[PDB]
Amino acid sequence: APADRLKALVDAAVQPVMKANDIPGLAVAISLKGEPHYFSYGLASKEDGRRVTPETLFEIGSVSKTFTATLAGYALTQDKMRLDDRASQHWPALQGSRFDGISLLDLATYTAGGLPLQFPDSVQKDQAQIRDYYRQWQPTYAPGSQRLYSNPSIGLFGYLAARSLGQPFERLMEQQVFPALGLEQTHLDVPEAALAQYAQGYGKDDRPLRVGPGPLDAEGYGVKTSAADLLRFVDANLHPERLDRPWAQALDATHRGYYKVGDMTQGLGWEAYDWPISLKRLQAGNSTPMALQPHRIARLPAPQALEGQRLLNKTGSTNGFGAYVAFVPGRDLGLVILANRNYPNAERVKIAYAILSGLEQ
Ligand SMILES: *C(=O)[C@@H]1[C@H](NS(=O)(=O)O)CCN1C(=O)NCCCCNC
Ligand SMILES: [Cl-]
Repeated sequence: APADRLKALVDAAVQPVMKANDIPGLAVAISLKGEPHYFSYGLASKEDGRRVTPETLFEIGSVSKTFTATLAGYALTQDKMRLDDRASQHWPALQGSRFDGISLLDLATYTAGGLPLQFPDSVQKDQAQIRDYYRQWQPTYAPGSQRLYSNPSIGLFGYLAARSLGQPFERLMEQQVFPALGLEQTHLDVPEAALAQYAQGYGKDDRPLRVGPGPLDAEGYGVKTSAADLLRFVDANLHPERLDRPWAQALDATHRGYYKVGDMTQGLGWEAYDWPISLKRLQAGNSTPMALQPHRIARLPAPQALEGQRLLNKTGSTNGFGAYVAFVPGRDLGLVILANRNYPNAERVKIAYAILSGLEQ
């Protein structure tokens, strides 16, 4: 009954959403009562007929930011930076710029004062161009006042964390962060030998899409991983105490909230909600206006532990893929939904909510 019921529940949540959104391939991984469960649907590639499995690599887009936050948590952990450091403390090129007056915390939580969703098209993946972009940028409003969701914001936070550790961001992730977390199917740059696992992405008229190079791509949206590895990361988040202390502390640093916007409390990478909450509210928290419009923040008097009866989550996309991760610390419950189409966030949340609701029931 239990195995049959869980399959029944996940199939029921997933299958209509896949059909309705014309999703070629979708992987689910659920952590429940200390055990992983995988459900794989459809095709990693429509053209070669490769099936989705729990080891298929998907682009997770902005979910990468939770890994970036973990690296930053490590640098914090290790007293190499503080959240109240000025950005320009960690990059001489920024001294004399507006980043003299913006904190690492502002950058991590999108309150630096109007850094946009993405780098402009004119900024290529080039150290000098990135440097020059930040040097010339001016806040639209006072740092610390408004949240505007931004790749250049948290991207810079990740880059500066790497600088504080004295190594390239990409090298730190490959050589330190991924091994510490036990992740052998998680990549910024997929090895040639593992490319057979890399799903095709699909956009309009099913054109094939895989993510290309962009400025601060590793920090903002660089990770390709499997449902099995992403669930391993969720399990590390559910039980940081199971990791060696330096990494336990790094993960804990991503479970601290600094302010609220509506129903959402903003942490490093993770965004949190009270749990239970209605599906419509959780969808609103992950809606297009949240990503695209500035919102005045409600600052907390002290950082808040994002634990107990809460749902922590992150959406992420690339042109060809759509990812969603959600976990409930107080229930030892986590889930990962990875697809090779960029389909609406509301639909991702709908699948997850149906699974979580069914598990409670
Ligand atoms: C991350 O996935 C961000 C946005 N995150 S979300 O929470 O709003 O879903 C969605 C699109 N994002 C992203 O990184 N896109 C990748 C394309 C990079 C293009 N920059 C030139
Ligand atoms: Cl960007």
